[PDB]
Amino acid sequence: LERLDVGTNLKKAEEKLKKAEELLKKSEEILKK
Amino acid sequence: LERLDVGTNLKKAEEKLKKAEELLKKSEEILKK
Amino acid sequence: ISLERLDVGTNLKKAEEKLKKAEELLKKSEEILKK
Amino acid sequence: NSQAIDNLRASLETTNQAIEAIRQAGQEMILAVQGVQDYINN
Amino acid sequence: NSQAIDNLRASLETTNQAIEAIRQAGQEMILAVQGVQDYINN
Amino acid sequence: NSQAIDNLRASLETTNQAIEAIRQAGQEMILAVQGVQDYINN
Repeated sequence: LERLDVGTNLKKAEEKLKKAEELLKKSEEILKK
Repeated sequence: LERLDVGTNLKKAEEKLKKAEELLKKSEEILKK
Repeated sequence: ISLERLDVGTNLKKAEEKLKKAEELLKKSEEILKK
Repeated sequence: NSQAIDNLRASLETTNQAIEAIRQAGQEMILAVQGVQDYINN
Repeated sequence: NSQAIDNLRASLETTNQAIEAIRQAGQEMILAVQGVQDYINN
Repeated sequence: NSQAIDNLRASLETTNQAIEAIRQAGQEMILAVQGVQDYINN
């Protein structure tokens, strides 16, 4: 029974949004200081 | 047969993009001043 | 019952176009800051 | 530096244009996924 | 001009809030596509 | 304030990198939805 798996795309998307969260927190911290 | 319903996620995504639209409008009109 | 193929190409083509537009605008933003 | 201020204004306006394009792409992705759901169900 | 600087800071903090909203939209789109996959394989 | 201008430049540079990451996340979402469409059609 073959199956649908777009997991490698969704995982890379999740990784990129996690990286974007860290960069935004860093941007905010640069302005505050 | 089951109905597919990812409406809650798509609804939340729509709301967040509408929030971003209002904030980008605000940013553009501060910067213009 | 659908006998036709699924086609959301109109939406995915527009999404691609907007993300490519964004890529080139971000290069331009980077260029302006360097100069 | 007046010119440094001018350069930031020009860059941030361009950055905001990039974010608008990403926001519009997101709206298209939402339409695409709703299209897949409508096809499966209807 | 201190006022041009204040204005740039206000615009950029608001821009950062817009990007965070788009990032959260992207999280919901991932959940939606995983939902479509799980439905299809079920 | 020169330090205020420096902080704007460093912040905007970092904000541009955050936007690029979200744009890349978007490209991956397009590939994921196209993979769902291909699986359904083929």
